Amino acid sequence: VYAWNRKRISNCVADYSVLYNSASFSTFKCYGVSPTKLNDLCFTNVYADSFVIRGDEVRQIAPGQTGNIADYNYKLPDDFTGCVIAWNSNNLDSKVGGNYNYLYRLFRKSNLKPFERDISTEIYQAGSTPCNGVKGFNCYFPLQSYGFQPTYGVGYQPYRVVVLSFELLHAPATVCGPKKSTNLVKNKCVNFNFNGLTGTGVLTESNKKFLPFQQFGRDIADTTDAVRDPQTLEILDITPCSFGGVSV
Amino acid sequence: RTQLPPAYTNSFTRGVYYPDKVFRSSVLHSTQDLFLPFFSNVTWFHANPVLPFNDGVYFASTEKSNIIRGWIFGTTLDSKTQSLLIVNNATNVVIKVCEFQFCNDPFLGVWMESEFRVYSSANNCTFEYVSFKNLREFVFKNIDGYFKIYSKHTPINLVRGLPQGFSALEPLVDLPIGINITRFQTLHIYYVGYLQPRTFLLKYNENGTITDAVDCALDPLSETKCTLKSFTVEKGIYQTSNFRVQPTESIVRFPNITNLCPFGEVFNATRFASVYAWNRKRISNCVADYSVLYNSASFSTFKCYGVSPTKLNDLCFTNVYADS
Amino acid sequence: QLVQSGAEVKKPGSSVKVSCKASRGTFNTYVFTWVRQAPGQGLEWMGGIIPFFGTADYAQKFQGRVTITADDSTSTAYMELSSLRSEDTAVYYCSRLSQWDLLPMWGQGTLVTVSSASTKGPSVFPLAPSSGTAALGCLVKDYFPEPVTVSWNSGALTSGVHTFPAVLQSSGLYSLSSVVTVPSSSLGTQTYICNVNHKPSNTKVDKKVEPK
Amino acid sequence: DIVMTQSPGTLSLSPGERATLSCRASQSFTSSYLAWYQQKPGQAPRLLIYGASSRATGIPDRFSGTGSGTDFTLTISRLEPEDFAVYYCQQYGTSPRMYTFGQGTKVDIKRTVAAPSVFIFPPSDEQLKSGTASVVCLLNNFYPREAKVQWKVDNALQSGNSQESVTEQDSKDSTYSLSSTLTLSKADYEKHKVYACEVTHQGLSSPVTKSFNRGE
Ligand SMILES: *[C@@H]1O[C@H](CO[C@@H]2O[C@@H](C)[C@@H](O)[C@@H](O)[C@@H]2O)[C@@H](O[C@@H]2O[C@H](CO)[C@@H](O[C@@H]3O[C@H](CO)[C@@H](O)[C@H](O)[C@@H]3O)[C@H](O)[C@H]2NC(C)=O)[C@H](O)[C@H]1NC(C)=O
Ligand SMILES: *[C@@H]1O[C@H](CO)[C@@H](O)[C@H](O)[C@H]1NC(C)=O
Ligand SMILES: *[C@@H]1O[C@H](CO)[C@@H](O)[C@H](O)[C@H]1NC(C)=O
Ligand SMILES: *[C@@H]1O[C@H](CO)[C@@H](O)[C@H](O)[C@H]1NC(C)=O
Repeated sequence: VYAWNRKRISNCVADYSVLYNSASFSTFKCYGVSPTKLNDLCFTNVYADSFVIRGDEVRQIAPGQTGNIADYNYKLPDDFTGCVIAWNSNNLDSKVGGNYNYLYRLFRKSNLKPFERDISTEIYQAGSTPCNGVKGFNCYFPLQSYGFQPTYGVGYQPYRVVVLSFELLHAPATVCGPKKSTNLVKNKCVNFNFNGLTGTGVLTESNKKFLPFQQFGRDIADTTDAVRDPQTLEILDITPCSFGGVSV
Repeated sequence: RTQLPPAYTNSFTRGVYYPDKVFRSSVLHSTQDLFLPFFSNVTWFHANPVLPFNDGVYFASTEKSNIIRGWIFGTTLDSKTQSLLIVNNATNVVIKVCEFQFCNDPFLGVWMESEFRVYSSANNCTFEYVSFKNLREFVFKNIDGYFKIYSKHTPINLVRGLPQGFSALEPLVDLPIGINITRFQTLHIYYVGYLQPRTFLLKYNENGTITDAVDCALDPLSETKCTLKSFTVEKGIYQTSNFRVQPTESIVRFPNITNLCPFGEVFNATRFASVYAWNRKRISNCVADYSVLYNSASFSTFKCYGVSPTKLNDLCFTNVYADS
Repeated sequence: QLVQSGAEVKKPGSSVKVSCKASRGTFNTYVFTWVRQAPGQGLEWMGGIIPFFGTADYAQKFQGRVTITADDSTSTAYMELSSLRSEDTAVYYCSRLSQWDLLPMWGQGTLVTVSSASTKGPSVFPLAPSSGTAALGCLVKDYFPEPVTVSWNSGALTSGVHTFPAVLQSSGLYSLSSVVTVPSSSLGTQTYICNVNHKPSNTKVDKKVEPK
Repeated sequence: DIVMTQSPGTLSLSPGERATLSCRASQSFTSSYLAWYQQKPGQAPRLLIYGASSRATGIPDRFSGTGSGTDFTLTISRLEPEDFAVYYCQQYGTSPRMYTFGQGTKVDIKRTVAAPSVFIFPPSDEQLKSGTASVVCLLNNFYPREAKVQWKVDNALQSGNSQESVTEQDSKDSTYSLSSTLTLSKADYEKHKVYACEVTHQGLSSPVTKSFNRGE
């Protein structure tokens, strides 16, 4: 857990109905997004963080939470936009003699910042005496070993926990859902959808001068007025179709 | 090994970069971010110590043949921690992130380059990427474990100091290195400023390029410009902000309390009374910690209503009733 | 689980400062007490302090000579006793009582000695039997420091052997007696040799007891 | 203050029996608590009952404690060979001034009253060459441990010039041994001829005096 593995995913199509449909996941909780709408969406990158913790520690994995694991091992930002999945690993990560492979940090000079990983093995100094790399009283090893035996209760049974964090910056989308790209239509009131940015407008070829790193042209009212077609890098405006009063 | 003493210079108007990758035209947007303060005291060097990184650094260098070829970032610049090395050689911008035991005198020789002696070790690599006359300016910052690098190259004819002009700084790179960077150093074959959390009023021209900006916290005129969302201020009197004297210090005053609350007799007691006869104890005239109880996980349930345990240690009460 | 200072040996009239180190920030909220016990004597409470308040209470006997302080930076409570005397040679303990449990912990103990210190070999004196069963022994006198191992006939004779615990002299050295009762007929028909070994002085004395 | 009295001073019960100790306080514990501790010779004190009614970790269930007000009772349902040691009752609480102890109670194997075997050893000639004379008085295999030894030199009582060492209860006969050493200068030893020690013990109907003459 203190060495939670991190994987970066981009430039690939990913479904998300497959995971949700399967019931093998004990915990499947999304924040800032819902699994039902997750299929038809795009993101700039996906970061998957994988680790193992006991069931009682599962509550520590959530935005704005506190705890030993939360404070010293794996911290989530308050603005987390992603899904936490977790399932029981007692069937595999439990030894009759005690599974000591997995270790959790127990002491740190401060609470871990979100998405900050440390694997320091220096002996923690709990007192004024400088612990010169020698274990002893008030000189505690930073990590501690889980028991993780089959005989233990569910609250201590090991669990595999994955945290998928989708980051959607103002950059071209590289992880999209299992949705095909239709054919573009211009100069007509249509229900467009660019990288999951829905809306209704009349897509028209524009004379705006986008920069290479720009994707959305915002408006005074924070309404996406100009967009960059991902398949063909041209800039298209978005004008509301038409409206007005109907006097009689 | 000899190093030139550092000088100082005026920052003028440099340090204006697109805070976002969103196109805006002819709108006076307002932003709050880590900017280079206008008219700041920028350190000046000549061709290299270990400069602290703090919270984002603006780098500038006047070059004509790419004399400065890269930068190094890191906390201790040793094998104990991770570090980042960037080298812009010819047409390749090689960026790497590993644990390097950097050489005390990094050297790059040349025209054909064949000498590259910067680090003595490289272990546990995590990322790699490959891409006077010219003033090259860069902005490096680390926010939420993300390293952002903005750049801008301009044609100049001067060596005295930072030119008295205005220009934008386009982004180049954003990476998830997630490194606690507190120190950095350039690489020889310049000027350095430190960012601060300011508020700017950027002006986007017709083609979405910044042309002028106003540092709202600089001086009253700039603050009035920001309040009015304009650059031209007509004769008059405008209310800009509010002025409040900040507290000088902190005062904590509690009574002449001397004892410790006997909470042992209601928690560690050998036996507990029946629920219909719930035992009650009044606690008064004593001092009791509360982080100690919540630090111990032996409690199956610990739910506070109307108060939070963290804010419970620093608080006073008339009497505390413990019902067991 | 407290950690105290190591065993100390001091001259008479000096002062000894015994520490008691506490783990983590569990220092101020608890109550520390210093209690001493002389060898072969009962438990004698000395004092008690609360680091959060800093006021230390002392037993009426120990008023003046002893003083109890506490430092939060090192999370250690110290008790310093001045004008040390031989009567102060005792085992001291620090007991910490918590706010939420009536379970007073104890330190491992610290031995404090106040007397003349030297590395001297024991003097073995054969206490001859008085002229059915008679007793004969050996006096191990004037040795320092502890311990000494006394056997009879190099350990062959064990029946009836009583090796009394050493008693400290007013001179700072130890006196011990190791006796054995044997039938009066065996006094002259069996040679008894008491072997006394002193590892700190590395002295081995084999003294033969002869009836008078 | 608060005064703690333990009764009996020394409890002599055989293993397998039921042991009872009483701790009486001069004043009730309005905001304090009591604890029972066990200590063995050459070993640090061990806490047995905390809060006066709760057994510490690892304590056998045979130990229990009750009481209130100014009187408390420690009970052992079954007595074991490992259970024969010294016992103390300590009153303690949050306030540091509430920290006092009892004088202590000793638990020993009950045994028939054994009359001490009294022996007297004159100082060895080798010790006399050193300028000091040590007269030794041995009480071998006596029970109970309580005994009184008085040194008499020429029918003069000696006080403050003798040291006594007492062994623990024997593991075979459940008896005790005592050794009293009377130390004198060589000149003083030569100033007197008759040296004796009188032992008063429960196993002796009358005190037994063992005497010797300097030179014989
Ligand atoms: C009175 O209190 C003591 C100790 O008090 C302890 O510390 C306080 C600050 C609070 O947090 C208390 O909740 C806490 O108990 C109790 O002794 C304790 O007993 C428990 C029994 O479950 C012991 O737990 C054990 O822990 C080990 C791992 O160290 C496990 O392997 C065991 O299976 C078991 O769970 C605990 O170690 C022990 N603590 C001490 C210091 O001895 C005592 O039970 C309590 N009595 C009453 C009547 O409340
Ligand atoms: C995307 O693929 C199509 C067909 O493979 C191709 O015509 C189009 O040019 C591609 N897009 C870009 C930006 O190259
Ligand atoms: C910069 O700082 C130096 C001393 O650190 C000072 O002498 C100089 O006047 C400063 N320059 C400006 C423009 O404030
Ligand atoms: C914007 O682009 C047009 C296109 O030629 C150019 O004529 C004009 O000068 C540009 N203006 C600015 C402010 O960049």
